[PDB]
Amino acid sequence: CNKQNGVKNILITFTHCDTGEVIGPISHEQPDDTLPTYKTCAWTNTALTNGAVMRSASNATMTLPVVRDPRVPLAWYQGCAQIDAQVEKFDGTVMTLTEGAVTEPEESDGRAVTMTIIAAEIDELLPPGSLAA
Amino acid sequence: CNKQNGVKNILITFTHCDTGEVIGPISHEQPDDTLPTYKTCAWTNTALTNGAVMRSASNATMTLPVVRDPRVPLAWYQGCAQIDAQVEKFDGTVMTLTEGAVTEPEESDGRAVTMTIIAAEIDELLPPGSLAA
Amino acid sequence: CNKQNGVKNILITFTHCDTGEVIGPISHEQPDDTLPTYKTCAWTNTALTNGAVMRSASNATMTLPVVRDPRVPLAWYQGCAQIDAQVEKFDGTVMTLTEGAVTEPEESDGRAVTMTIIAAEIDELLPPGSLAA
Amino acid sequence: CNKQNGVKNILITFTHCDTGEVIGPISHEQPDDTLPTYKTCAWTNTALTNGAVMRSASNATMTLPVVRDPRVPLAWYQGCAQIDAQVEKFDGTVMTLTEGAVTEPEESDGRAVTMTIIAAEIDELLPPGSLAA
Amino acid sequence: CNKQNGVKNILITFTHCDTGEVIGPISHEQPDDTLPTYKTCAWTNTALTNGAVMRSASNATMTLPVVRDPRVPLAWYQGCAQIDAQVEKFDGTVMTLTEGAVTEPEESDGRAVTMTIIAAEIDELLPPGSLAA
Amino acid sequence: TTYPVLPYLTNAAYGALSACSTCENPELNVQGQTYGLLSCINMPESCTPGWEFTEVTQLQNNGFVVSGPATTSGQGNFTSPYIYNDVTNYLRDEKNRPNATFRDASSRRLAAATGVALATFLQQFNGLAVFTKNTNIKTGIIGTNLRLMLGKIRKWASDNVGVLFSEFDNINEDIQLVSDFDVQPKCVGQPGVFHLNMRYRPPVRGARINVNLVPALFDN
Amino acid sequence: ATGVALATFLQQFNGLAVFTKNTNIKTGIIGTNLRLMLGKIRKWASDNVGVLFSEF
Amino acid sequence: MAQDALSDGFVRLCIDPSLNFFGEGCKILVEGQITDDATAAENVVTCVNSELDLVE
Amino acid sequence: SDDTDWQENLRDWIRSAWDCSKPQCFGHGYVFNKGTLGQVLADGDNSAELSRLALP
Repeated sequence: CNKQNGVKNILITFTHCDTGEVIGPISHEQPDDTLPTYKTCAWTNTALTNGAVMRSASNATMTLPVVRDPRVPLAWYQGCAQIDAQVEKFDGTVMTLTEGAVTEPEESDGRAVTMTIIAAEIDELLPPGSLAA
Repeated sequence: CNKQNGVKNILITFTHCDTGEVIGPISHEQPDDTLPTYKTCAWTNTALTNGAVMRSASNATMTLPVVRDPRVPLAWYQGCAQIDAQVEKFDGTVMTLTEGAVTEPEESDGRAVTMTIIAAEIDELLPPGSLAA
Repeated sequence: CNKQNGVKNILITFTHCDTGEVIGPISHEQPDDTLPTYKTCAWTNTALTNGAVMRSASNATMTLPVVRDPRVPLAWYQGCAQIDAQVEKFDGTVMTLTEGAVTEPEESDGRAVTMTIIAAEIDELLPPGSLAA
Repeated sequence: CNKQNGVKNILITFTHCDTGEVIGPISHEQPDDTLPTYKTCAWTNTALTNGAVMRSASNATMTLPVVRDPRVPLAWYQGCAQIDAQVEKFDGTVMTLTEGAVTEPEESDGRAVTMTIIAAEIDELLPPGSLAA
Repeated sequence: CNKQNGVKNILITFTHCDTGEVIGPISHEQPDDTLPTYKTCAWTNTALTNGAVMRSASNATMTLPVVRDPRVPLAWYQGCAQIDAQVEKFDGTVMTLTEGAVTEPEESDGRAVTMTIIAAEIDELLPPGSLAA
Repeated sequence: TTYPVLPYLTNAAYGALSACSTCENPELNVQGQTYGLLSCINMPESCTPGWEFTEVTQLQNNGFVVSGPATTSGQGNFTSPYIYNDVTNYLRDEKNRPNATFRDASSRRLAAATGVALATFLQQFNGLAVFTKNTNIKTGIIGTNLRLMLGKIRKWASDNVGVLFSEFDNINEDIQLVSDFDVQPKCVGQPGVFHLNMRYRPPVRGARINVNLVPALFDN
Repeated sequence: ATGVALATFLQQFNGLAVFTKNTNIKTGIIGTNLRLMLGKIRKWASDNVGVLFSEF
Repeated sequence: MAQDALSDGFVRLCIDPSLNFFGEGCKILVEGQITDDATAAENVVTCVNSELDLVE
Repeated sequence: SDDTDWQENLRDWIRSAWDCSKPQCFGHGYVFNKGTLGQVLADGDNSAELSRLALP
């Protein structure tokens, strides 16, 4: 089905900064209907006068709400670990993020966590037959 | 039974700072359907640019809405006493906090109290079979 | 892509004054949104009365906020080394300075540095189609 | 865990000038988000005309905001004692300062202290893979 | 109750200079959240070149904001009387200043007073278990 | 065989030093020229040490405390000895396995202190209501159950790292709590009786530095 | 002379707490780790250029 | 005993000007003729440690 | 003394005082060698522990 909009797979990998422990790419699920959102462009434009802009560098971001895995400490979904995420949609798009950092977490009830991850780059893999090199 | 989400037990212990009086671990209940929320990672990250972050100390926090015990002064749930809390969930997670401090209390009607507690650390005890060390 | 304002490339070269060691043209980034500033006219005008001025020698100056390179000692971005710099904008301008001298450095946190460089001259290469000889 | 900016460890050693008593390398923490700042180049440059500078001796300086240790008199963090300090960062940099002197102290509330230390030299130990000698 | 930061008691004593009248150690309070500040080292270091300093005598100072006592004349909290002050903290530290002298008094509205006191020495009594002799 | 001092005086000095004057904090090692000097004993200087270095190595490796003088000369003046290694005679194991768990004398002091401290902490559960079949505690009751007790014990263990313990290899496998009804066969268990198993390590400290020194000459 | 001078310097680490694996030192402890020991040794070596050593 | 700075055995000192800190770089093979007076086994790859073992 | 064997024994002792097997004592020894040029050169046993005073 070409026109289904949703999330098909979420895989995350955890690396503990202080001790270096690792946990393989566990499969995750979502707590509600909200989908992850992305920003894959690493520059920002600010509006000047007469159609000119100012261009400066920034981060590539991802917002990822998931249901925690009962085998991983809740502190790891917050800022105490390094995260490598992949999200696959029904249409075929795959978004890959590596070496991400979790910024300014909010308090969680112990089941559902919403994470704001920043990285230097995010890779996008469109379905077959793209126009952009 | 394996996938029930809720709170099972709440135990609180009070220690008066000015006189040192202690009240044992009384069993408490909740006033409505809102569950407690936690932040067990005692660090904070900020975005900067190009994927870098700034890492600073911050705290470990808990938010605990409970129904007041009619045998304890209302001032002890506010900032005039020290708190030691444990919360047990249906799935098996236990969150133990000791030596807490209540910050910026709001006004209460005398039955329901919402406490914002900070601490140096919070201990999380996962159900058997966890992966993190 | 004609009216964009910002920095495209920054290249710096170091020559140690005491021992003569040299490090090639490393590429640098920026810590925040503040752009470099320039003053390419050597002479200075002081206002007399009745529309007259006094002309004196002065210098050509550049201010360069950059993120430090982890392979170069911090003392080199301060007054302990000789700086050769080029800055390329998005519109095509290139600002070339050689044999710089860093004056009155301030304390740095170890990541971001804001040099203040003075040189005898600075070379400006405009986009094709200039009007000045 | 590669691009984190912050302080990881602070060790301070005290020597009392009047009597020579010594207190070993105690570990310290910070009162807020402000990082320490350094100037590791002794010499100073002053701008003359036509790109020439004047070179003079000056000092190497550190600014160290830390939380006071309840076991050390407050007078020791001020000018009444000699200080040896080390600071380590998450990326691996280590700044070593020995035989420091605290200059022009300001009044402290009793918990937070901000020292201004001057030394003959400061040693910087970069992460593995440096380009300098 | 261990890590609380604040003021627990303030006892001030007044000795009138021109007539020798005395008023016992009245207990005072604070007008706002600003804590007193101290400098208990009676020496000053001025930075010379190459890590050398110059040492001078100077004074020991205390800054004490308090709420005036409606029984003591307002002139006495200004330079017209001699002050013997003690300040106690929640952690157990006690600062004892005797034979103070209020310098450059500022204008007061009649309720809140901020005194700048100087003495030859200020005593500090740390909680039990100190390291310095 | 050639020791020039009355043997019991040295033993008394060592015991007195190691007992009270030093070990009110149990983690200190009585060694070196500063913390292990028997300043109350004096003996003449001699070119001969009594033990050859190989003999010293053998004695140290076989669980014996060795000592030597603070300074050497042939003039025969007085000097004090000091302890090289503060070691107990422990080798092998109760199951006949060689290990170094009790090699250092400070290990015994730390074990005793840990036992006492853990005994004091656990007193808060004496005479406290315990629920073991239905683990829901009604409102207002003062009680606890197994999981909450284990959480408190884990918190206590974690708060003592750097004072009594080195970091735990795996806190989830090092501390375990069980009730008697779970262990004893049916109808034989007793109410309000628990079993606790805890594994810990003592803190580590600097022991030796091997220095290779490679002189060269100015070149190029 | 250098052997003795270096041996005397390193004495300060005898009996000092050493942290490996997790190298974060809890507040108040008296200890060190590899990177800080190396920094102190380098500082001592640098201070001695002109007395025992030629420039490195 | 030895010397006071080295007597306690905390620091164990070795002085050898012929030591090397470098690790093993990757390898190179040299192939050529020999003479009858050589003591090396023919058609066998062997390691060479310095310039001075040659000839014999 | 001018006996080569005795000098070699002293050289071995100084070697021992510098060996890494146990704490070191260090030290340096002085000897002499008298003879013709071709004879004196025959006493050069690469001794870093000795200063040899050549005499005619």
